[PDB]
Amino acid sequence: WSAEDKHKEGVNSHLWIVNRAIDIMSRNTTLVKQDRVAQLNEWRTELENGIYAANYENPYYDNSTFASHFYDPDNGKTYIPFAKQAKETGAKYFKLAGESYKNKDMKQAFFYLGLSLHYLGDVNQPMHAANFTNLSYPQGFHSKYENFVDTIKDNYKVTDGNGYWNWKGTNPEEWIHGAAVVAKQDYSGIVNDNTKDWFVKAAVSQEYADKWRAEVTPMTGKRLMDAQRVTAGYIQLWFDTYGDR
Ligand SMILES: [Zn+2]
Ligand SMILES: [Zn+2]
Ligand SMILES: [Zn+2]
Repeated sequence: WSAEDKHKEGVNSHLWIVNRAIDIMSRNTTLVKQDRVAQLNEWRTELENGIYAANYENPYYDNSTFASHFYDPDNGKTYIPFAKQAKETGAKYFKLAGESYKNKDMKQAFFYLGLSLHYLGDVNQPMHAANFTNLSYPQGFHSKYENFVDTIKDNYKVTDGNGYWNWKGTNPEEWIHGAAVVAKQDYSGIVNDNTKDWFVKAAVSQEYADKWRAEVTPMTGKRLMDAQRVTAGYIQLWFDTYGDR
């Protein structure tokens, strides 16, 4: 997903997903210790820096190839042979974040958590779970899709306190993989002959621009809602793991 501005949700779907996940945690009054939400907000600057940095600097964006932002659950690979994938990478920062947290280095801890959350967010994007890049046919569709998502994301906010608590085991890798499995299933609802066809014809006919945009909205809403719930659960897992217990 997009991460155009470090501190603005308008053009940062990643930040939006995390903020909506935090809201889910705040709405939950039966399981979540609100002191956890207070900590996230206390180091929000470092958290947002991490969410943003993943798409703009090494080693996070893999020399501008973004290889680590992809993960196909069926073969466990990214789109470039032998490159690092989102599962091992997101898990790496989940653990680095916890170690810093236990050593009381809050700035380092939340920066790394932000990075981990970025990768978790990406596998919720069907294209990232199917190795469909901005160079895949139709080329350019990937970036335009993510650009469009920013214009409608606010219509799919989760308004209850039900995150996927303890969704998968205690291994962060399981959550990333699990999210990817669900995302890849919803792939066809976004990339198919119709949307491909219309996206191509959209170059000359605005009428077709509206057609593919409307076509991918339903599945997009479902993916964004799931991403919020899974992210809330992931954050809860992090605190339960490194919050001393
Ligand atoms: Zn992204
Ligand atoms: Zn993308
Ligand atoms: Zn990314």
